[PDB]
Amino acid sequence: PFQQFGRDIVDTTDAVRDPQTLEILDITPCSFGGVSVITPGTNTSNQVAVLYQGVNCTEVSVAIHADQLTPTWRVYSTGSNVFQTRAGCLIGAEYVNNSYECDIPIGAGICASYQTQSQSIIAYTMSLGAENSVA
Amino acid sequence: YSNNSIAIPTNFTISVTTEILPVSMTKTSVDCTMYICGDSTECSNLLLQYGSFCTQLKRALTGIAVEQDKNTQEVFAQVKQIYKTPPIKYFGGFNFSQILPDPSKPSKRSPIEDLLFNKVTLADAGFIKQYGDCLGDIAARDLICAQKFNGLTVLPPLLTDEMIAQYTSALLAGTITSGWTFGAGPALQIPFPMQMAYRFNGIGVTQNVLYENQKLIANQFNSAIGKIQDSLFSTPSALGKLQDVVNHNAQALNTLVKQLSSKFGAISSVLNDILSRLDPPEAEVQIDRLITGRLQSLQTYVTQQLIRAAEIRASANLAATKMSECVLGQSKRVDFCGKGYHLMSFPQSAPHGVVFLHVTYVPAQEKNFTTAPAICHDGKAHFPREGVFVSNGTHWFVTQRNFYEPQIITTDNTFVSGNCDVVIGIVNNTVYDPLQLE
Amino acid sequence: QKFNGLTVLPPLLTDEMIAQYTSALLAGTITSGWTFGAGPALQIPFPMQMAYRFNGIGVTQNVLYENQKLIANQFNSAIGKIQDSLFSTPSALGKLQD
Amino acid sequence: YSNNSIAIPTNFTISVTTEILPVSMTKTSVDCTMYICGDSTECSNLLLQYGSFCTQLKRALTGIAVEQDKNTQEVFAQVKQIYKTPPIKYFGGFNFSQ
Amino acid sequence: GRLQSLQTYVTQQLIRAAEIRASANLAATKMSECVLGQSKRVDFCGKGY
Ligand SMILES: *[C@@H]1O[C@H](CO)[C@@H](O[C@@H]2O[C@H](CO)[C@@H](O)[C@H](O)[C@@H]2O)[C@H](O)[C@H]1NC(C)=O
Ligand SMILES: *[C@@H]1O[C@H](CO)[C@@H](O[C@@H]2O[C@H](CO)[C@@H](O)[C@H](O)[C@@H]2O)[C@H](O)[C@H]1NC(C)=O
Ligand SMILES: *[C@@H]1O[C@H](CO)[C@@H](O[C@@H]2O[C@H](CO)[C@@H](O)[C@H](O)[C@@H]2O)[C@H](O)[C@H]1NC(C)=O
Ligand SMILES: *[C@@H]1O[C@H](CO)[C@@H](O[C@@H]2O[C@H](CO)[C@@H](O)[C@H](O)[C@@H]2O)[C@H](O)[C@H]1NC(C)=O
Ligand SMILES: *[C@@H]1O[C@H](CO)[C@@H](O[C@@H]2O[C@H](CO)[C@@H](O)[C@H](O)[C@@H]2O)[C@H](O)[C@H]1NC(C)=O
Ligand SMILES: *[C@@H]1O[C@H](CO)[C@@H](O[C@@H]2O[C@H](CO)[C@@H](O)[C@H](O)[C@@H]2O)[C@H](O)[C@H]1NC(C)=O
Repeated sequence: PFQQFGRDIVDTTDAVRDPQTLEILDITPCSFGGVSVITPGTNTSNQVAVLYQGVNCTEVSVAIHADQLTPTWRVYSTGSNVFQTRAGCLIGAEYVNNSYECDIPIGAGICASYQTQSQSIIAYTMSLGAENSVA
Repeated sequence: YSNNSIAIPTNFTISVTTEILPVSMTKTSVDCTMYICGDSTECSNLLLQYGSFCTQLKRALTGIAVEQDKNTQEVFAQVKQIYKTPPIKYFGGFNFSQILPDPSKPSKRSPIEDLLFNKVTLADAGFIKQYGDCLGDIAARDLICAQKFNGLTVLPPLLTDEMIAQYTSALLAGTITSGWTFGAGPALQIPFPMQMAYRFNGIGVTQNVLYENQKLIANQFNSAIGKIQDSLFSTPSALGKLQDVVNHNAQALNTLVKQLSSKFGAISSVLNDILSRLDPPEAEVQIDRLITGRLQSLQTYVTQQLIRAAEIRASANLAATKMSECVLGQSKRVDFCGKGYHLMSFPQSAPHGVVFLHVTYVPAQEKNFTTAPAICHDGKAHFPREGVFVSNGTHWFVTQRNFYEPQIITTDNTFVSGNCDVVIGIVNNTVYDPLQLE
Repeated sequence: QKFNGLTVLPPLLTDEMIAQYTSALLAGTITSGWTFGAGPALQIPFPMQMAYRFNGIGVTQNVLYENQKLIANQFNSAIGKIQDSLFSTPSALGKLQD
Repeated sequence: YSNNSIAIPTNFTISVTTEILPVSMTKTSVDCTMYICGDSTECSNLLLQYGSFCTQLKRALTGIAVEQDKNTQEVFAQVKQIYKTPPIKYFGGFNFSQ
Repeated sequence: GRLQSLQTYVTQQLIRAAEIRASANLAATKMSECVLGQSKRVDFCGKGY
């Protein structure tokens, strides 16, 4: 009953009690993360893929719908170019189940590369090598 | 020690040691503006007066992350071809299920690797997308949610835990199937008893000793593997290096967070209250003091991370060398791969590190009988081609340097070059030959 | 420095114990060759240990046993020259001094 | 260099060379309190306004000190047992008194 | 001023400690290789064989 504030180990405001209804509410960062632009050589093509690091990008999609994201630019999100990885989700690059060698490392065993479909950026799980069963 | 006394091990033991070596740490991508000025436009404008000052920090952190990825790649992706273990597992009676992957486990990791994973607790997972459950944490939010408030990100490693386990499994299958030939060229398969015989031959012990003791060697290896598994399970902390790395990174992040709450010699440590209770023209001094303090804290964190990254890169280079030498071969260098005469080493994936199972050949119960530098048969000095001139006590013998397998002194196992009057300690004895008898 | 709070802690291994460790290493390497570095210390007479080392570097044991006295004299002369060079040289320990 | 000419040494010399390597340095124990505010309660109070900085400094120095101790231990304490040279020092004509 | 000086000293001490740690690792490797055994690595432990 006497507690009004709320903190944690590193001395940051975590939860707050409602001063009007005597109820509790916890506080979370809004959408903090990091934008990394995946792109092939500009002499090859101009299409790019944007990776919003470390975010459940369904919330990124709803933020784009609300038009409240900090970056002014907006990549095309046609549904196919969304792939939720463990380092956020790639927007602008589709996912192919084929496994190739890494070209542009992303994280969590995902590498994007430019390939023919007629050119687009495709994300995939990296291939460690040609499997060779020893007799 | 004596003039003519030598001790030769009549027996031997196979001891498996464990080496803990960090290869990478958590990659961080701390942002300038979010940590320095919390969503304050004029504070960011004032920070812009410092020029490209925090771009150095961002570049350093990006280089650190790239260096961690390169360290992991160098340590684990030694072989560009993934080798799969044969469906059946009878390697001359040698247990390997403990170190080989277990297909029953969902992660396809060996029991040793799973014990190592469960014995290490990661403060910041990073590759979990913690957003979504940070607000549903019910209890007090952990370090991760608070870190996500002031410009702290933990990028996931390029190689997943399962991917590193797959690389380790490929290395293990290559080693136990093709010996060390897969570390130099094509994977030339060889039966495990033959590979063990050649590893024995590489440490100055003849090939026949393994085949004569094919059992009681596999049993010793299995017992050693089980003993080290139980030792790692019940030990207080045998993963001290990896635990220290994780704790250091997490606590450096914690100190970086805590430096925000410090006033840094100003009226307050909270930017919004400062700029609200004081008009910008007067509060600029407080803003500058806060910015200098926070920038100094970020500089200290970045420099500490750079030094720790240099140390981790040195450790990862050592781990890569250890892999390329002990794993893909048999290092003759002493104490590099375990204590004793090294035979093999088995990689085991660990959280932010690598684990080496150095299988070393160690001598055992020994007796000292007698030695002589040379044997004089007929006015000539005879020296052993391999080994020493041991003596039962009455009849001399030739035997291996590291195992007591006495042999009759013929003319083929010993070479003669001398005049019987130049060697200090030559002894009276008779040597036979398969030519004069017939 | 001490009065300004900038004190230095003494090492856990004192100089006497470090010298004892070096003496143990020397005794092991001169009475057991490399055996004490792998497992139990196996006694080996020093001429035979030198034969082991010669065979390791790739020359036969007879080249040692035929001129063991010459090798011992060369070893003694070399160690005496090492001591004399350490005496004469002012900055032979440049790395530690630096 | 010729097509069919090889040079082989008809003799040999045993030369011992000295190699010197630092193993550890002085373990410093700098403390913030005196060094920044020598006997000044107010100065210490304003030092607390800079956050957990001197805790980091003390931790780094303690890590350096234990690193020096572990460096010495790793370099020297490579043998569990302290071997002793035999009372009579005659190693086949070799001289180890130095 | 004193904080900047102390941070500079601690950073330089950390760099020197890393260098000394590398040298001590090299010394331990040399001990293990050419003291507890014979090192075939030429020009590693003394010039010559
Ligand atoms: C060498 O050492 C082995 C163990 O380190 C010995 O094996 C043992 O043999 C006993 C019987 O004597 C068994 O009861 C035991 O389970 C183990 O297998 C081995 O005998 C020994 N050999 C010699 C020649 O000493
Ligand atoms: C390799 O060693 C394994 C032990 O880690 C053996 O598995 C054992 O199987 C028995 C039942 O047969 C269990 O009771 C025991 O707990 C353990 O799981 C395995 O059989 C062995 N393989 C070979 C080929 O020897
Ligand atoms: C010298 O080395 C001999 C090895 O050929 C040992 O010979 C044995 O001697 C016993 C009698 O003690 C015989 O019964 C046996 O057949 C074998 O010939 C001999 O023991 C050994 N001498 C000593 C003193 O150990
Ligand atoms: C090894 O056996 C030789 C006999 O074949 C010994 O030679 C003898 O030498 C003595 C002089 O010392 C002569 O008087 C004798 O006729 C014989 O030639 C030789 O000494 C012996 N060596 C050892 C070390 O016992
Ligand atoms: C190999 O080199 C040795 C010294 O480097 C030579 O020893 C010398 O022997 C002479 C007497 O011949 C001594 O006067 C001198 O002090 C030194 O000890 C040795 O003779 C030589 N051998 C050959 C075959 O050249
Ligand atoms: C090993 O080498 C020592 C030299 O460092 C010898 O000591 C010498 O002893 C003589 C007296 O005999 C002194 O005059 C000289 O200054 C030096 O101290 C030592 O005798 C030698 N050992 C053997 C067994 O020869």
